[PDB]
Amino acid sequence: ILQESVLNKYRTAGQIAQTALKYVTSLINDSYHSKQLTVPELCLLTDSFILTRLEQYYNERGIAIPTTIDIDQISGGWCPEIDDTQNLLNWNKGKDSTFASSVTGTLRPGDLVKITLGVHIDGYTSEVSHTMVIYPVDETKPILQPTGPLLGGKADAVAAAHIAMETVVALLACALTPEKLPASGITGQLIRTIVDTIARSYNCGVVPGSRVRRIRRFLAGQNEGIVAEREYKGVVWTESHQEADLLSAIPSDDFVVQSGEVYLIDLKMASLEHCTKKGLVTLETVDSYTGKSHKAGELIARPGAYVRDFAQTHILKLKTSRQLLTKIDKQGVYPFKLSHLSSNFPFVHENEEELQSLKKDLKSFRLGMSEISNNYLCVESPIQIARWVPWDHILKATNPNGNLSYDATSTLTLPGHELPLPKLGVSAIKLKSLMNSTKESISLPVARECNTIVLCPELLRLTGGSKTCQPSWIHSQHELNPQDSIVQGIFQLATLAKDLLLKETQPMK
Amino acid sequence: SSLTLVKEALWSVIDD
Amino acid sequence: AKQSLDVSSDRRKARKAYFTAPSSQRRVLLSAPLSKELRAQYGIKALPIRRDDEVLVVRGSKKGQEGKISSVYRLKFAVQVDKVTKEKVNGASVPINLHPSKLVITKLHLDKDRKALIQRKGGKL
Repeated sequence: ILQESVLNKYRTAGQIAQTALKYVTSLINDSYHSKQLTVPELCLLTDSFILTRLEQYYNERGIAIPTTIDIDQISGGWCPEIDDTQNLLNWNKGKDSTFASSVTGTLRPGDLVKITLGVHIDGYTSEVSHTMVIYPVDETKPILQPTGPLLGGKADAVAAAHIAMETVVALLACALTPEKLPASGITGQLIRTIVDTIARSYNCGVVPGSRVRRIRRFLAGQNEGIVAEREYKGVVWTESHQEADLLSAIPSDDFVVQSGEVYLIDLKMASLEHCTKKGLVTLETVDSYTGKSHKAGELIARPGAYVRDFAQTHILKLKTSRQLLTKIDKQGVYPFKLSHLSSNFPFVHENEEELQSLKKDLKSFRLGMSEISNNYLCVESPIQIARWVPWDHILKATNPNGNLSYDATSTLTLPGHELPLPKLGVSAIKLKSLMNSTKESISLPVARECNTIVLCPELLRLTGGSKTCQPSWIHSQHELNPQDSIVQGIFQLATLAKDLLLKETQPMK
Repeated sequence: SSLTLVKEALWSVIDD
Repeated sequence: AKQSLDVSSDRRKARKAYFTAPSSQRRVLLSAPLSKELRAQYGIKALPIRRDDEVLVVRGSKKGQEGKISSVYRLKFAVQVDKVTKEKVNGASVPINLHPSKLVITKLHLDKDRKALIQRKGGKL
């Protein structure tokens, strides 16, 4: 229940995330836009910062989400270590120019950087993310605001992200008042309707992983793909909903939002300026195996985050593995890196010798994690790229057994027994086969926006704000079709929010 | 023959 | 009738040759006739089938259907066309295995070797 103890913990967990977001957005402008840090160097510095901040205030407390920096195709999972930088090169050495940013660590111009992170205190957690964008510099200008706005489909994506974010914020604010809503009381039906029509206006589809949901203590949705739950009220937009919208558990009907509750928003929009046609938007995993295929568009990598399934137990033969398991289970149920578990990781002072100390510890931790993973104690949080499939291949396909195809050597089970589209009787395995079975291997760029809110009378928005996620000014088109019900409602909502009360937590200096 | 009908309707929607 | 010593009228030898024919000979065995329009167009009665050829059925229960070939299963002595499938109630579709002697071609997939084959067999193109 929303006690003072609960909500001030939420606040002090949130604004740490806010100031760390400011730190990263600081550093990236320092590095690229200003007169050069790589992705994995940003990540552990951000986590060091967050823990150094956490120490001052406050027993279970730490990083829910390790800071993830997706670039231009990846829906989620990219957050590598310093161990893996040469490995990424000598794996992707023969591939082509795409994914050069994520491979090398140096970011390019026009590169759509989706940052995300989160922090938790006693199970009360706050996630946040922001799609920012790189654009080259002005040199003749004195102040050098960097030159050019964005124009294309990525601009579409950013616009849809921000607009969907503000609209759902306002909707969940009107959840307090059964009034101050255009009748054009609140339901996942309405939420999915307004966000889908925004996506359709901007020609940017919703990604399967996106959601809006309730939160409770220790139960946020940090994983959302591995661990299960019976009591989960919230909305998702996956391939089943895509096919249903083309036609015409997570129940959406018996769901009306109430006072005194904490919610997570997480929206992912994949742009369509090419593609030519109607088609599906699904996800494909990234493995470390160069040898499964010959094509150059594929990315080869190793995920850094893990999560451990405390239900299972197995004595290890290996001292290093058992010590690392001690270090793990003394942490919590949230995902983690190997760098988080170490002796010198927060970097009270920072030099090269401490990074070297961390690297040696990492060399031991990978050996421990080998045995901890060969037994099914810990699993990887997968790296997922958005990939497009036209309906032509799917409808012309041949699936000799539908609703019965497992994938049988997928290790997690829950991404195995999925059945994304029950109609047409195709499963994830045959969908992967069809996605690969075509020279229309079109991968989409994606934009991401994540916030945490709580309903008391005001909407207390524990993340976001204008300091945080002010958008990179851009130049998009398809800017919001008027002459419909829902668009009138959305504009009335945006005007009426200026009076509804939205409190917003500021970052820490 | 439900797959027949749903594929017919889906062809109808994607062709236009 | 037979007027050569090279060749045999032996059922056993002929059946053995058919059933142990390699793929290079199964290509020419699995030949399809052309429609009257394509016959007037080119000046040729038949061709060996291939993958991207549009085709029409004229015999069997799946008659009057047509589509482009999705596979040529030389091992099974058949071809797999799309839009001809036995749909099970769950959602599974299996292709019907057709023989190209029944099929008739309506449109071809033309490249240099196929053009040369037609010019060789006496096609005005």
